[PDB]
Amino acid sequence: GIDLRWKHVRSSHRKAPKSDNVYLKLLVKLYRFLARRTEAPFNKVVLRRLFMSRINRPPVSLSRIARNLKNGNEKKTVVVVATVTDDNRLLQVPKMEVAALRFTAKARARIEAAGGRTLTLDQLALEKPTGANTLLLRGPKNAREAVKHF
Amino acid sequence: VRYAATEIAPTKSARARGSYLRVSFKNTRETAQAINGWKLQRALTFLQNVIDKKEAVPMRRYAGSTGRTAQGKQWGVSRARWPVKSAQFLIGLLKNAEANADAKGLDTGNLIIKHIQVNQAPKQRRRTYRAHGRINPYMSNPCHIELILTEAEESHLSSRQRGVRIRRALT
Amino acid sequence: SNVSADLIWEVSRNYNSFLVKQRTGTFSRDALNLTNQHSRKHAGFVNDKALGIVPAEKGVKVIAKKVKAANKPASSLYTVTYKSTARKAYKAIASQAAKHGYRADLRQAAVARASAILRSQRPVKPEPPKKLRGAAARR
Amino acid sequence: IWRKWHVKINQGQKRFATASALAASAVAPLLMARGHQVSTVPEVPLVVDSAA
Amino acid sequence: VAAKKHVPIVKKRTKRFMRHQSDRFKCLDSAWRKPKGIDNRVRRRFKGNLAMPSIGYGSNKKTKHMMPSGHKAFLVHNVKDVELLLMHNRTYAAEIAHNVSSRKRIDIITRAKQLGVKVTNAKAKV
Amino acid sequence: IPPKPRKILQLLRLRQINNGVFVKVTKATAEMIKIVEPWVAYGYPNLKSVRELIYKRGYGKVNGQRIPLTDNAIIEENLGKYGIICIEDLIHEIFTVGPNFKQAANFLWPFKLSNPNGGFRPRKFKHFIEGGDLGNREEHINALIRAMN
RNA sequence: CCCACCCAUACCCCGCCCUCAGGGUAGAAACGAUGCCCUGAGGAGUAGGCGGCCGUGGAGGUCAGUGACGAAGCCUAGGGC
RNA sequence: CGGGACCGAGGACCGCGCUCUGCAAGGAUGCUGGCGUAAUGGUCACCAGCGACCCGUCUUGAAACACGGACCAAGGAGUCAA
RNA sequence: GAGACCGAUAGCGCACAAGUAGAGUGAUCGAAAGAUGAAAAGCACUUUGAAAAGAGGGUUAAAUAGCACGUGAAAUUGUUGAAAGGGAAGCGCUUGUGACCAGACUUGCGCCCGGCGGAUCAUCCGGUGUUCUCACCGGUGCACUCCGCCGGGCUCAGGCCAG
Repeated sequence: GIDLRWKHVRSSHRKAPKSDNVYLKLLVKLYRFLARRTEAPFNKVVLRRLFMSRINRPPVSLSRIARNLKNGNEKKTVVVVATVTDDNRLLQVPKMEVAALRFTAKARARIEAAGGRTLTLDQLALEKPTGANTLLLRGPKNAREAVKHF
Repeated sequence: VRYAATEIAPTKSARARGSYLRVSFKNTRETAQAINGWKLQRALTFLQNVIDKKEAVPMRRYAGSTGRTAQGKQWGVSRARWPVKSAQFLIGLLKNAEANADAKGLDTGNLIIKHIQVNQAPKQRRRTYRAHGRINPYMSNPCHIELILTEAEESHLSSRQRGVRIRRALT
Repeated sequence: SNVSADLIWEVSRNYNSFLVKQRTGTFSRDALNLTNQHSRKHAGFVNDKALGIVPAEKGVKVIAKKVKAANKPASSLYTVTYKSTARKAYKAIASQAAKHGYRADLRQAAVARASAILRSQRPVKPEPPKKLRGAAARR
Repeated sequence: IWRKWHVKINQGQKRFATASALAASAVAPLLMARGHQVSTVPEVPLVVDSAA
Repeated sequence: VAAKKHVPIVKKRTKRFMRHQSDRFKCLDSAWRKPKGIDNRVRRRFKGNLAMPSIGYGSNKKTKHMMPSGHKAFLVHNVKDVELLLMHNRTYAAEIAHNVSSRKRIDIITRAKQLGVKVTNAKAKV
Repeated sequence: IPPKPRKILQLLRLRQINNGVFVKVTKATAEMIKIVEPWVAYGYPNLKSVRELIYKRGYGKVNGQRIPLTDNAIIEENLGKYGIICIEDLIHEIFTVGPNFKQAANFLWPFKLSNPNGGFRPRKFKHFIEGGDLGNREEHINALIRAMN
């Protein structure tokens, strides 16, 4: 016998999505290839967040994007691996280039009306395969009723 | 109807049977086992002797707490009895089979009991009254009987083995 | 667009009507499936370029997908019957499988399937009689 | 009898599923994978003239 | 035809795993059941008792589901079913299903002879 | 086993019976070994014991894995920054206790020895000076290593 | 006190199973990528927790499925996984 | 330098090497004989050597006590709603 | 009029002369129990028995369906065959004996000769289709070229146990 005071630890992170979305499966295959064949940490972060569940992908609004676009970030490509929502409190949308998992209809319309560009994550992989000149944004994770009641 | 001994052809044999016969299955089993494999005339004479209490049927399986007699010494036992009713039923069946053989044209004097078998019939359900207002079964255990009478009647060796055999045949 | 060979494979990889699943393996009834095995490489109905071989009365009949007629099933198959020497059939099949970059990964399987069909079209030899063995079977 | 026999589905999800099925009906490999005999069909989706 | 060359087929255990006390009770089938009693000697693995099945008895991955000839069985119901084994005559053998009639069995056997596919139960219904 | 000897054996990487390790003799290690004396036999190995242990049962720890020392490229890939490029350099470092003894001895996976050919003394769990096998047996550890390797 | 010897599921070497971990695999001659290839370690278990599979009655789809040239059921010191 | 035992995983080449026309160097080949069938192998029944308490259930820390079980077939117990 | 309900120990207590038969002074309590076969063709006639029935012999597609009736499991029993047994049997590991069996194998592929039977040999021309350079079809082969078959010879690979 071998005395094992310590225990070998099985993985406590997602290795694959629980979702059955076929397009998400194709995106996961593409970003698995990118994370394997590139040095860019952006690709690994994007792959890991593609694995994530919905409460771990809180929505990001246009006002949050506009806040993070200030101070030299106006020309960077905004990357969100959640839903980009519209904020009607923001009356003037700045010109921006946003790549997201999905957009609401009003957010897409307001970005295109302000003159920015809307992309999917496979288009982001085509144009910035190393994540160059990107601004990676996450939504407020703790802004949930369950988290308030914890 | 299908008899249990299916290997016996019907052309040179005689058969008889009886069903739902209200006679003791255990006593009938002992009597049939006593006359199993015998000649027909010897079996008939023995069963008449059983009725007349001159020859006894040895009790072998269904024999618990029965009596003893001097007539079991012919069979090498001490427990033997005289099941008259079983003997009468078996005499009737054996005589029916003898008549069947005579109709078929077989020689009666050379016939042997090749197959004889007693099976349990469905039980007759009477009731008896016991103490304290209780009712118990008082059942009869009848039997089916069937009987059939018939007439009394160097390869792949090794090369060394082959060479040894050839040399031993030569010398 | 919304439709591709990868998308069709994701849709039909767990179940389709050509699937034959048993304990010892998963087979496919697809006419465009060389080796009749369930995989993305051999899923001919899934793939944009695909080959299938069926027996003819004499020789083989090879079907290939036309890429510009994927929405026209009546005119989507390029069909050639090879009823000649087996070497000529193998040469032509390898040519349409490898020379112009049309599924070069399938040329071994295609030549093997043509060889199997042409081999099956030979007369069968009479089997030796069954040898009875032992005691109960021999007597 | 007061078991839940019926299922309430969002109308948007119903319309999504109907649109997805309509898009899948235009893919000729999916017709063969669902078991339809469409080898002699001249074009998918098959449109016949309304005069007929 | 002869099977594809393979490593020798090793069975770690050929005896079945008999259920405890099924030899003594006729209402107990011999099919294996794990004893869940806290004081059970088979469950506690006292020596001289019945063995318990476990993953250590598992067969070699290269020879799993191989019959002694080296083929894997594939159940077939008709000629089109047996024609799926056209490319796999060195690895797969055909087992005709039990509810196939004698004429269809004759057709299946003839087609499998043409394809060079071994039939495991070719002598039946003849 | 009490928790303090259990912890000392864990820190010495003696997690299994007939596991063996090389230790540089300091006071800080000598007191530990003196505490775990009821479970260990230890001594002063010679060059033959060192080289035969490393040649026959030498396994390096590479990325957490136990890799046999069958080529000098493995030793150069894992210990080359300390000047150890071959198995003879590793043996020299272990035997002479060089400046990189910690790295060499920790690179060596704990040696998994067999039971001794010839067995132990009749009462195994007594001290060596009392006729048993436990404790410091000094240069007599080479006979045990020869029987066990 | 000394020499030799006996054997545990303990220790050493080798095979096989499973689990865990670490790597490789697309201008695809390309894959049940839910696959395959390489390397290492580990294996008792009540209460309790989790995962994967097997089986039964019924429903949708599918296999152009089986069947009076014999379906289902039942018996079987006959076999295969 | 002898004598013996057990094993042969892998499956084009690639590597580290050496005594370098080649090799014992990232895992067995070569030669030969008998047989080609119940001979090997398997299943069943029995003898033989060794091994081996009757199952739940309850109790406490555990045993013992106690309780259930003559046998077989069919039902037979964490479900539905808010 | 219907059902992702139940399928005769289920579903109403009741698929049947069921709120019946039966029980209780009474109020009330309250079962069990479906299926030969397509068609009775439900066994003429002979024979043995007092009879019940038995045996022949018909009827049927089948009586291995005989108003005990579709199928006919287990407990339990009879006969036959095999075996064991000096105060329990049963079970595990491993041989042995006896009995009974599943596979595997029967030859394949490739060269060199000889004999047949045919020209879907190579090239070129035209047409057509294609993945746009690859193929198919018709003409040309005039037999040192292709394709099958039959006789020999040779190499290699082939089943079981062994040295």
